Amino acid sequence: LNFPTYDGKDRVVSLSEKNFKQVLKKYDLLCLYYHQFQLKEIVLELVAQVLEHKAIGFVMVDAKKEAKLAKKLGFDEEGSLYILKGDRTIEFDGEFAADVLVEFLLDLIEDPVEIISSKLEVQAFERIEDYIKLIGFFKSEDSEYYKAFEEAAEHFQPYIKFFATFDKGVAKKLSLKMNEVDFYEPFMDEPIAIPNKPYTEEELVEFVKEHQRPTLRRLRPEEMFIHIVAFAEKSDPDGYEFLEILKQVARDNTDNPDLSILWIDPDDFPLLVAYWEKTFKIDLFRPQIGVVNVTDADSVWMEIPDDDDLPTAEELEDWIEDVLSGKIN
Amino acid sequence: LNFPTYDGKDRVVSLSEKNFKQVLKKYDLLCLYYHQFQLKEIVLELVAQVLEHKAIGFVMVDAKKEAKLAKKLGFDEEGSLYILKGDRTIEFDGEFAADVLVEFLLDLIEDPVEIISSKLEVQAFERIEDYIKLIGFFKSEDSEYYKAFEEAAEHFQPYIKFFATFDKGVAKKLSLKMNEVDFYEPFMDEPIAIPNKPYTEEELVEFVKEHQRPTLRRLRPEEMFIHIVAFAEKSDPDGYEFLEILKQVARDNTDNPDLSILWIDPDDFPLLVAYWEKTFKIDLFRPQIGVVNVTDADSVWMEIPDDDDLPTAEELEDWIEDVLSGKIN
Amino acid sequence: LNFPTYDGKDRVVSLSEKNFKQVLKKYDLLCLYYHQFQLKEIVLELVAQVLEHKAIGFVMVDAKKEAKLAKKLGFDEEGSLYILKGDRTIEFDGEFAADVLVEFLLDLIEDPVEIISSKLEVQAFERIEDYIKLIGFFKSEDSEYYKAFEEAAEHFQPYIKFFATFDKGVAKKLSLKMNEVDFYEPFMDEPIAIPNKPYTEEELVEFVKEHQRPTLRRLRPEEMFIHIVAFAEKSDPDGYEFLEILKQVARDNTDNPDLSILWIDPDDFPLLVAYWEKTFKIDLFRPQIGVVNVTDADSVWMEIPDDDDLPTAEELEDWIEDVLSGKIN
Amino acid sequence: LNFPTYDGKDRVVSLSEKNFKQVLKKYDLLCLYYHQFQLKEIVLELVAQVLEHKAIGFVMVDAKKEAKLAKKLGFDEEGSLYILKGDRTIEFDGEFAADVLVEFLLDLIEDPVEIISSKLEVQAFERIEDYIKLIGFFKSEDSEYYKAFEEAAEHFQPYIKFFATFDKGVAKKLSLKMNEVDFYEPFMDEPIAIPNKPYTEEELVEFVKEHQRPTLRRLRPEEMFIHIVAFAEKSDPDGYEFLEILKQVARDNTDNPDLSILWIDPDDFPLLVAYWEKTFKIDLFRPQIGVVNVTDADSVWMEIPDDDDLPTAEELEDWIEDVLSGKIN
Amino acid sequence: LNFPTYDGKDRVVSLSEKNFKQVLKKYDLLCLYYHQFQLKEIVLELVAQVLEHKAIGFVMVDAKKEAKLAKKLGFDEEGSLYILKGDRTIEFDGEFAADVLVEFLLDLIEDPVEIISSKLEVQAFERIEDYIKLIGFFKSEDSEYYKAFEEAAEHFQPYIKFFATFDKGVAKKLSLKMNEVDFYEPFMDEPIAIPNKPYTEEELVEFVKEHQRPTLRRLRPEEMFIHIVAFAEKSDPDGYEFLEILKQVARDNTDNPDLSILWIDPDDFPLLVAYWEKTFKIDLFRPQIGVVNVTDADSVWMEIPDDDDLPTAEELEDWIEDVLSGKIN
Amino acid sequence: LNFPTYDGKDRVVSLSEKNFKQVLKKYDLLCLYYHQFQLKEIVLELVAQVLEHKAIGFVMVDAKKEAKLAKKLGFDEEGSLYILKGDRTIEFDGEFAADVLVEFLLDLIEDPVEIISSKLEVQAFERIEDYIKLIGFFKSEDSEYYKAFEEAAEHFQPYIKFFATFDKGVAKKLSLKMNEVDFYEPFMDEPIAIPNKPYTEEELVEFVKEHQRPTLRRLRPEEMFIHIVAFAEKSDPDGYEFLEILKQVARDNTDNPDLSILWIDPDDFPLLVAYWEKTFKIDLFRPQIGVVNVTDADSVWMEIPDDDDLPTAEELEDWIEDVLSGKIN
Ligand SMILES: [Cl-]
Ligand SMILES: [Cl-]
Ligand SMILES: [Cl-]
Ligand SMILES: [Cl-]
Ligand SMILES: [Cl-]
Ligand SMILES: [Cl-]
Ligand SMILES: [Cl-]
Ligand SMILES: [Cl-]
Ligand SMILES: [Cl-]
Ligand SMILES: [Cl-]
Ligand SMILES: [Cl-]
Ligand SMILES: [Cl-]
Ligand SMILES: [Cl-]
Ligand SMILES: [Cl-]
Ligand SMILES: [Cl-]
Ligand SMILES: [Cl-]
Ligand SMILES: [Cl-]
Ligand SMILES: [Cl-]
Ligand SMILES: [Cl-]
Ligand SMILES: [Cl-]
Ligand SMILES: [Cl-]
Ligand SMILES: [Cl-]
Ligand SMILES: [Cl-]
Ligand SMILES: [Cl-]
Ligand SMILES: [Cl-]
Ligand SMILES: [Cl-]
Ligand SMILES: [Cl-]
Ligand SMILES: [Cl-]
Ligand SMILES: [Cl-]
Ligand SMILES: [Cl-]
Ligand SMILES: [Cl-]
Ligand SMILES: [Cl-]
Ligand SMILES: [Cl-]
Ligand SMILES: [Cl-]
Ligand SMILES: [Cl-]
Ligand SMILES: [Cl-]
Ligand SMILES: [Cl-]
Ligand SMILES: [Cl-]
Ligand SMILES: [Cl-]
Ligand SMILES: [Cl-]
Ligand SMILES: [Cl-]
Ligand SMILES: [Cl-]
Ligand SMILES: [Cl-]
Ligand SMILES: [Cl-]
Ligand SMILES: [Cl-]
Ligand SMILES: [Cl-]
Ligand SMILES: [Cl-]
Ligand SMILES: [Cl-]
Ligand SMILES: [Cl-]
Ligand SMILES: [Cl-]
Ligand SMILES: [Cl-]
Ligand SMILES: [Cl-]
Ligand SMILES: [Cl-]
Ligand SMILES: [Cl-]
Ligand SMILES: [Cl-]
Ligand SMILES: [Cl-]
Ligand SMILES: [Cl-]
Ligand SMILES: [Cl-]
Ligand SMILES: [Cl-]
Ligand SMILES: [Cl-]
Ligand SMILES: [Cl-]
Ligand SMILES: [Cl-]
Ligand SMILES: [Cl-]
Ligand SMILES: [Cl-]
Ligand SMILES: [Cl-]
Ligand SMILES: [Cl-]
Ligand SMILES: [Cl-]
Ligand SMILES: [Cl-]
Ligand SMILES: [Cl-]
Ligand SMILES: [Cl-]
Ligand SMILES: [Cl-]
Ligand SMILES: [Cl-]
Ligand SMILES: [Cl-]
Ligand SMILES: [Cl-]
Repeated sequence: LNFPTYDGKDRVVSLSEKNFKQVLKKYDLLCLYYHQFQLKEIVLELVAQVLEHKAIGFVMVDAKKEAKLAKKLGFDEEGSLYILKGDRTIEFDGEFAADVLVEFLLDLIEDPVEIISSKLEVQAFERIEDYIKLIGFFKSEDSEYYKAFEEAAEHFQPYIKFFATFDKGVAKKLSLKMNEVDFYEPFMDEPIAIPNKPYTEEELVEFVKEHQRPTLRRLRPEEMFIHIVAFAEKSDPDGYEFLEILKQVARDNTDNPDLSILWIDPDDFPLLVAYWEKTFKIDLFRPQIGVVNVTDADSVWMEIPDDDDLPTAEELEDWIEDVLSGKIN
Repeated sequence: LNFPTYDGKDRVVSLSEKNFKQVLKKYDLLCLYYHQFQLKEIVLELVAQVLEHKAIGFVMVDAKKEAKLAKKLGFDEEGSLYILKGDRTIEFDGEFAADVLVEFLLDLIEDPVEIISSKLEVQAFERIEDYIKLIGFFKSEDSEYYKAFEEAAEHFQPYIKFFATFDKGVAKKLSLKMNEVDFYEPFMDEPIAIPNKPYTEEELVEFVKEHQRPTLRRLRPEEMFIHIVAFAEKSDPDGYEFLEILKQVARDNTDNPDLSILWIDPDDFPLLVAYWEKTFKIDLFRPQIGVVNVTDADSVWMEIPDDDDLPTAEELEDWIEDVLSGKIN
Repeated sequence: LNFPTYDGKDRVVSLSEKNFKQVLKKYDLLCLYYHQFQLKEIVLELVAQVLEHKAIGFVMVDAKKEAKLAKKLGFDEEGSLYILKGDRTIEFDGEFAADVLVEFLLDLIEDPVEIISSKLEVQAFERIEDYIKLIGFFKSEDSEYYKAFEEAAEHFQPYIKFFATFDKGVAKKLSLKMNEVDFYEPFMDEPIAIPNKPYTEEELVEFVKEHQRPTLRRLRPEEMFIHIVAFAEKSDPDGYEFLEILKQVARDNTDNPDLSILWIDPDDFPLLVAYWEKTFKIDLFRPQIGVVNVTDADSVWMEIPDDDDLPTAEELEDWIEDVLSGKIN
Repeated sequence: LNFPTYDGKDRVVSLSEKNFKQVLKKYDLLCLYYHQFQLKEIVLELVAQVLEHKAIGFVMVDAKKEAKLAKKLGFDEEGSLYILKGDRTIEFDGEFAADVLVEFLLDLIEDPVEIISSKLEVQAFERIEDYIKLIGFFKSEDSEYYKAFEEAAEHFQPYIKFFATFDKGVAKKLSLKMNEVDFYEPFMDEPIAIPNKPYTEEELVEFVKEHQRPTLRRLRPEEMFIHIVAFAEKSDPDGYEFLEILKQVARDNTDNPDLSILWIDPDDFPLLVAYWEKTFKIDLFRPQIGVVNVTDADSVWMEIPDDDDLPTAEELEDWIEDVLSGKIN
Repeated sequence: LNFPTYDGKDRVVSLSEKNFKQVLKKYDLLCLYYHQFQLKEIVLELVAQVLEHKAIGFVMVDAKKEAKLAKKLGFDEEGSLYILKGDRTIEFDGEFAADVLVEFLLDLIEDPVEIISSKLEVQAFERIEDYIKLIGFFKSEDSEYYKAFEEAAEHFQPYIKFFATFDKGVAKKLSLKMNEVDFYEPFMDEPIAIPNKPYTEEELVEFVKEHQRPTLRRLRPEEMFIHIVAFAEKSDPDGYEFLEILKQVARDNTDNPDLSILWIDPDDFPLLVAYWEKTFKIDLFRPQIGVVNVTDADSVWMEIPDDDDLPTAEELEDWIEDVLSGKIN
Repeated sequence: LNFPTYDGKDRVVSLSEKNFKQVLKKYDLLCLYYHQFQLKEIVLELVAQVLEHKAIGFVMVDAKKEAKLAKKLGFDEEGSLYILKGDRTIEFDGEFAADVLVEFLLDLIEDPVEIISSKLEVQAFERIEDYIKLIGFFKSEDSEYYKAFEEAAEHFQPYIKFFATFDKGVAKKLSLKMNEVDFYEPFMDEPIAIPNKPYTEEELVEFVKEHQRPTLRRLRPEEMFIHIVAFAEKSDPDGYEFLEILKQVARDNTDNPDLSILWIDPDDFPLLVAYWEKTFKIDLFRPQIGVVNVTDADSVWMEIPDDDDLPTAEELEDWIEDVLSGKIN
């Protein structure tokens, strides 16, 4: 009923060789912790307790002990959590917290393609606009074209969402022809149809990698970790009004490939944004947009002194253009 | 740049008497931890480090030691975190996690009334529909009617959001007369104007307490902790389509006072929902709606076997009516 | 519109090493033909043409040439067709004919667990009685207990059909408790509940291997290749009446473990039964039951001279008992 | 013991004139192949080897050589197989495959009337519901009324099954009066008694030709080759549930003469259905129903996107009515 | 439209105990009158009528009756007006007149820190030179450094004006670094930066108390009540020219701590200056400067016989130096 | 030393006829009060006490008693205070308060022409810009042209300030020729030279009456009592910045005769502005500008919702133009 508390049972096992390959096929997902770190230990134990009847294994691989198995799997960063799913290895880069870890694993454990089989689900599909989506129409799950699409979906999981229908009426409402795949940029209503259908998996992966930096995109707690970053609380009328300005500049520079704004909602990342306030010396809980140096953590911020008089989209665009050309960094 | 890690400095001080009343006026907020609890200790230390230059004090009051001060402040639950703000005491009931705690404190530290002074902010105000809102039009901050509204806002902080304008043109767009206050239920576009303006604070608090259980409301990580609960992932086309059905039943029973649905998005509470799956023995990460016994944690769930054929709003309403009348518990 | 004819295009590729592991993950199924055999060549080419847009690869591995890859995969019988599905190897033992091969591959390519999500599907499930079935009730696809059941299903695919539901109402109609699995013998209405739920995969595989020889079972064109064999044309009133007698002896000796009758419908295997007529020197297109020596192909047949006076179930049972004890072989 | 393989002996003789009429009375059945066709050659040779001690002759008539004999017998389609039985000529239109050919010939070689002489056989007769049946009660084989019935049976062989009894007690259980004939439509329990008994052969043939297109009928591998076609796997709980819906619409429109649904089980025709998937661009291995143009191979399919929510019989009937009236083609 | 006249309604309530603490939090400001005084009664009633919809309470505490509450609040001078604001008590020492009282209360009721958020407001800030100002640059209202500054502002309210910005561009124009505070003496353009930023509240209060007696300062009707006093009508060319001489002597003795001139404009205090003319026996409505004994009200005045030949700044400075050394008193 | 309190002595005498004309020449000024009015009584008594050794008489003329003398002097409004100065009668229309009354009388009692005899006084003259000024250059006080100027000055006293010099060097710095008079509009640096010097008194009075409504003018407590009114606190950075915008619109429409803005500083009129807030239902203590109906007290106000983004002078001018043309009233 209330919140779970860790019961003391140690479920995070230590995985050796020979013991290795048995547990990879016992589970859907293998969670590997590569080696004062009682905080990460206890978060991992609580996630393992809460998910104990899911098809997820929790193991730890010591840097000095199972260096054999760590070399066998390619574990560079010590203190990092790696997820194995079949033949694939996923390094978790999100916040090492129980909520974020649970959400990440439950995203990874499901099939990479979500099937839409109802016309009433298409309206809901079209209104979900916060992430990159791909959707295709195939004859069935057995099709070689579905298989190529599913294999591409596995390559981007869980960061990019793939969808498919096998129904003519659903596909008609999505304006999809047979074996065609539409690509949806975030916060844009009109999809891009991938050229020269039907597609191999290499054709799908290459298209998605070209279009992986859209004009505006929303940070997620899973996928994270020169750089234009905008801060807007969607739950606040100020931040929401600013978000609508950012959406307007996104639809004006779909032609511009050198424009990629990362929108961070502070309500989605309250600890991270508060920590960044100490580094950037600015109030990031009111509307801001800046460019950050990846190395030196230097920053320059657009002047938004008055949240009752936010910049228009043209004023944002002019500041953006001065930054790419060279205003300051 | 990356995520904050706790540096070892102990900022959570132990607060005695005589030392007490000085620190209540040094800070905007006083965070009091009432007494194997290294998990809550380390979360509290990391929040204290991240917020160290905010006007927030972090203290701990031992149950056996400062039982004098604990009796002076009324600390019942040991292991609970209490927030002092001026004359007010707030027990934190959310998840004891760094993200949720930071967001709660930054919500509490700000002024309880958000001032809207721009017509472009009204459109954004009207689109924010996920929580109960109140908005009033007053002559200025000095008005006795604003003061009554601000004092009512302080009484419900941070669970219910209060807004005010001092501008005639903003108020005209909100259809607010002078000293009038509109009450917005979640997921309903049309506000309720509080009768017999101008209002005392007791008149505002009494109105809000009558209307505190609306037909549909969304759980928040701050405010939480017989009971109809619906589970819907808004980020998923299935969960979004179900959410739209729940919104439709909400607008059909605004007359019915015995109808209060609590919508929980599992993406907002991934640890809690996964833990509840073990208690309710049902997949709560796909659309579900049930009634839960507060004491015994018994539950009965509507049959939604096929997410490609969700119930219509009429079928939901009939199941709801059978539950209130007596179908099972 | 009419029947497909082979167009001349050679799609059955020759698979070498290094080229090997790429195509195993390009396809759902890999069809490997291990080396005057123009008949098997042309059947394989026509199946490859008809299924060319399914996720199925057709290759050939020469016994002398890719003896490296043939040793790598364990190909004993030359002239045999092996199906690779993930980590699994399936030797096709059925009739080398286009109909039987297509049906086998389309059975293998689908998910080994068929999900039942509708109460109207349970009635149809219960009426399907010609093969061994297993059905379980699990919380979701993510459950470790579903995963054990799915892994057991993969081990017996496509010879034994596995089913699952995630719905309480469906499970109630099947009389299934949570994580319980029911085992259905052919031509018996009442399932056997597998003891000591929840089950590991080794517990499921061991139960199924004990119960793999039921009292009566129907030969299939996929699964085939001391032995009591009964011949009955279900489409003929004579053969149907005899089939009903065989079903009656099956329900009388559920206790007897040394009783396993193989029913062959000649309309399902017209070429094979006609060929066996030349070996057994008896008309197998009218009701017959016999015991066949596996080595010497000797046989002894029950006297059924008059199909207007078929044996009763007691007369069949007495003949069966004389055969196990020792009447003749 | 295993499957037959063709031994090399050439039994398919070439038939000239003068040599012709001798072999027509040597055999029960004469199999005539009218002229890169090594596939049909080798299938015919294997059937001839397997059936070599049956009263069946296998000959080939070249289009250019014995054009005399081909004109004498009326051989239009080259590459077609014609069966001679007494005075009758049967063109085989099924799949040119060894299983289908063996089953066809063994159906044709037997007497066209199956005699039922046991009351226990009547129960089995009544449960066999998948094809059109006729059954009559006569005094004996010598009766002129049996002879008319037998001659009608020969005219429809092997596509329509004829049955007779000479026993009063059997006939009483079938509710047959002396010289009366009952006509059974597929999937309907209640027969139609042919009016104005006793019957001449022309009276029987004319009745059967009027009732040759029933409301629902199952395709057979023998008899095959505007058109409503339904696809349902009886071995699958989904396909079985759909089949039961099709049976329900059949019993609701026994009055409607313009309603004739052809049910194809894909497990009976796996190669043909897979080939049709490429022509109709739809998954025919899950429940579907469509109308197909005989000329252009155009098709329009009922929307069945969700096999957990199949159409009811009323929804099927409404779609059927829209198709006959004119929805699309 | 015209001037307000008192309507007769008695709003100045008498405040008892238990009734006390409720009204302190009902209002922003509590106006307490501590006990032939119909003049002060009627002024207080007119102010209470004019401000009746402001968050200001008007009460009276009788010296003999609520001597309990008067001892509880520390009311020494009878006939005095005390203002309560939160935890603070302010004795009004100005002229007991409706204009002065209204202006005082409206100064006290507002937030002690005025926020500057526009670059165009900085020019206006810099030109306002008649009073002591403090201005700081902080990250936000939530900052512990803003809180210390706000708490210091509350301690000096309304006599010393505090300002803050949260904007980098505004702060750059003010030459303010982060958490730095500048102190502006009256009639001097260049601020003093308070040393060793960031500041606690005790550090700010101690700095302001050292610098509370600047070289020249202008009397206000709020703040008033050995002593060098200068009289100059700024609205008169004579008085304005003299004021410019006084400003010039102020910039020449910023080093001299024993020099504090109080400038009184008679147009700001016409009743008080006219009354002082009877005590000092000199025309104070033309330029004068004198030193007044605080006890005995003795005075000695600089000889300014000819307002067409005012003293230069050097002549003023020499007279000032003779007075501090000892010329007369 | 402190503030004067009324001592009880009754100096406000009642003036009869025959007693009348003696006291008009005993005093410089005669203060006549024309008849529950204990407030005006006590203010008048305190002013009379404070000014008792000035050449000012304080009398009262009852409406019913000395109606003879009231008709002789032309006293319309009862409850009004009339000032006699020689042959002139001045009705006091200001706030009936001791400060305002003292300042008014001390303004009236002095000579209407202020003589400037020093070059250092000219700089101070030129910087005094808040009121209409006239300045002339004459040979001496004996000149007929000075006498005409002095007589015109007496006609406008004390509302319009007149100045004169008799010095060539002072006049050269003012750019004044002999007997020339310059007219200074408020807040404009450049004077208007009155045409066709030398002037009669009727020529001066007629010029001043044409130019008595300048583009911007500041309300005074003396002179007060369709109408554009602007509210700006000069002591506040917001109000000061707005005042500078109003000055800028004043210099852009010196051509426009139908533009006369009345600037009211609320710090100069705190009681009156607070009272007007109740009539105009707007916060007049922050920057506002409106047009007020003289009769109905209706008002329409420019939208200034955001004091961090005040209107520019062009936006003010456009709103002004819409008001004169007809936007609303
Ligand atoms: Cl895995
Ligand atoms: Cl956590
Ligand atoms: Cl899905
Ligand atoms: Cl689906
Ligand atoms: Cl599919
Ligand atoms: Cl499909
Ligand atoms: Cl692929
Ligand atoms: Cl995905
Ligand atoms: Cl298409
Ligand atoms: Cl960027
Ligand atoms: Cl970019
Ligand atoms: Cl902040
Ligand atoms: Cl704002
Ligand atoms: Cl506090
Ligand atoms: Cl945490
Ligand atoms: Cl605000
Ligand atoms: Cl605001
Ligand atoms: Cl305000
Ligand atoms: Cl306001
Ligand atoms: Cl209040
Ligand atoms: Cl709030
Ligand atoms: Cl109103
Ligand atoms: Cl509820
Ligand atoms: Cl409820
Ligand atoms: Cl689940
Ligand atoms: Cl779905
Ligand atoms: Cl594979
Ligand atoms: Cl074949
Ligand atoms: Cl399934
Ligand atoms: Cl399903
Ligand atoms: Cl599931
Ligand atoms: Cl589920
Ligand atoms: Cl497993
Ligand atoms: Cl299976
Ligand atoms: Cl259960
Ligand atoms: Cl056996
Ligand atoms: Cl056996
Ligand atoms: Cl028989
Ligand atoms: Cl023949
Ligand atoms: Cl074949
Ligand atoms: Cl027979
Ligand atoms: Cl018979
Ligand atoms: Cl007979
Ligand atoms: Cl007979
Ligand atoms: Cl006949
Ligand atoms: Cl027949
Ligand atoms: Cl009869
Ligand atoms: Cl048809
Ligand atoms: Cl039809
Ligand atoms: Cl398919
Ligand atoms: Cl207060
Ligand atoms: Cl007053
Ligand atoms: Cl402010
Ligand atoms: Cl501000
Ligand atoms: Cl702030
Ligand atoms: Cl800020
Ligand atoms: Cl502080
Ligand atoms: Cl202040
Ligand atoms: Cl700085
Ligand atoms: Cl002094
Ligand atoms: Cl001094
Ligand atoms: Cl006079
Ligand atoms: Cl007064
Ligand atoms: Cl003068
Ligand atoms: Cl002079
Ligand atoms: Cl003179
Ligand atoms: Cl002169
Ligand atoms: Cl004159
Ligand atoms: Cl004057
Ligand atoms: Cl001149
Ligand atoms: Cl005007
Ligand atoms: Cl005007
Ligand atoms: Cl106000
Ligand atoms: Cl401002």
